[PDB]
Amino acid sequence: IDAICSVEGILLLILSRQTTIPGYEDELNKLRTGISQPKVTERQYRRA
Amino acid sequence: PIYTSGLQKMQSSKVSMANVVLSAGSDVIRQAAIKYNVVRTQEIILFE
Repeated sequence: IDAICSVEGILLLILSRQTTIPGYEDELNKLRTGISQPKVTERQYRRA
Repeated sequence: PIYTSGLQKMQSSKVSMANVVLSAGSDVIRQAAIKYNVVRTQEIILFE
């Protein structure tokens, strides 16, 4: 169950712009500059 | 066609024979042609 929880978490990290981590907060604005929120939806979420 | 100096050859209601006629030449029916170039600026979807 920890494995599935960690999977869901890490996936939650690269989507859903409304969450950061206590620190860098900028290389996230380097990473997630490829997803182009909000064109992302289910079909895409499940593929991820 | 007007007269020599009379009013007009369509007022006297009297027929005339020898008035003057325009003529064209061999080929005055050349159809016309135009062309356009199209290129669009902003696509519909976009952005990495």
